[PDB]
Amino acid sequence: QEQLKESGGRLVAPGTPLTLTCTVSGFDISDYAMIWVRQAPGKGLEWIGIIYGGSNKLAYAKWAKGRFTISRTSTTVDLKITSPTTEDTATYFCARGYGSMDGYDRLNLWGQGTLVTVSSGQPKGPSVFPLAPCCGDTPSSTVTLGCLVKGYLPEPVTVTWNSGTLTNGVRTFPSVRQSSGLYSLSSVVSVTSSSQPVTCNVAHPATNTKVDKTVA
Amino acid sequence: AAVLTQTPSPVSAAVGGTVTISCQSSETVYRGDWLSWFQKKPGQPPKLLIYDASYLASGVSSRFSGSGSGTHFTLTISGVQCDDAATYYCLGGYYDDADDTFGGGTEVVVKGDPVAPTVLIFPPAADQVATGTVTIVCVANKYFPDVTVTWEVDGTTQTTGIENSKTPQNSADCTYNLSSTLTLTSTQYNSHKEYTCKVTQGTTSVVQSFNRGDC
Repeated sequence: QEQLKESGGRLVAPGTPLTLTCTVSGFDISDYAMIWVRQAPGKGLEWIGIIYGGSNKLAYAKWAKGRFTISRTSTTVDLKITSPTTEDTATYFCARGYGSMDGYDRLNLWGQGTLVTVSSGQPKGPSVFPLAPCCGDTPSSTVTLGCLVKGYLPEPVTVTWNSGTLTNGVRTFPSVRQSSGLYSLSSVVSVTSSSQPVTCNVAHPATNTKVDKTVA
Repeated sequence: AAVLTQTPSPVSAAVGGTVTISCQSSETVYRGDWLSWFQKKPGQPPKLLIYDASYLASGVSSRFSGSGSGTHFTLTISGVQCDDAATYYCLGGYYDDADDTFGGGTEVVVKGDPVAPTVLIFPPAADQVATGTVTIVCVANKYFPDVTVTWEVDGTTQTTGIENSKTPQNSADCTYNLSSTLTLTSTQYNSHKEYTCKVTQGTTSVVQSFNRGDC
């Protein structure tokens, strides 16, 4: 099984250098080429650079102008962002191409990506608030509950329900960044009124925050 | 400087129908055919659909086909499914790898059956009020086509403090869900009685309210 996995995305202040790593498994980097790409929130995909596993060939996008350095080890390829600016906030993906020497094609293997955030703010774990409806006179056999996950930095957080055992129809909305620099999102779930209570489990790896909120 | 231009976003396609989008390069791609197409959904990596203009990627449905050469290329999706709702990117490859570049993307919106949303509203719990800032959350569930959201507080339209966030289309029924939040200070919040969220879908509106002090 051929796989790629990127790591090292984290929060940095502008100007603070950052190195991302793509770890390969099930094939040899020397037989292929490896390409870095990113996507800033709201913007499109953007090709950054390429390293050929078989040669001394390596190129950066014309616009890079020394903004990035790419290198390898025996099982990884790396991307260093030499002096990050807020514009480099993005998810970075690693991709394998065919053609080890000079000439590449067919980018058919991709990692899940790693998330880089460039900001002058300090990391901050989320506050978690239960969302329950006001409730009317005609009782329902079903109810929709939720959790508001507010004021965290950097993305991402994960939200589960009842430790993963409640998933049917869950809606977790895309995060939005407030003018504070912090992010918020909500997640809601519908369940029979008889099955309550229901607990949202929120985790924020960047601060190793884990919070459960039982919604009443 | 090699520039790729794709069909303007969004493109609408009916379920079961055919849609063709295009990509035009300001100069010839390598060998006249180095042009790859990718599907991109939020939270997921790019997925190769077509490479070298017209070759179907392994394991990809033949409902996807690409054509073109030189500087103009198309991607055609037939038998369109809700699962196809995504942004599609072309990637032009040139003699010098340093010139390689993606187009700006074409978002394909898949047209299912229209459905009015059911709307929910969530007052702030006691613990949020104590922080001095509150968030009132309105949710529009399971709807199509797009909606607009209006907040009214004690009969007065709100113009600030609102943020909206929309899920991708459901891969089975093409519907969206939407979150709309109104943020206020705890004292502002305590100065009003009636909070209303209004979700409008053309000539249809769905309205949901609560009165602070009934919960």
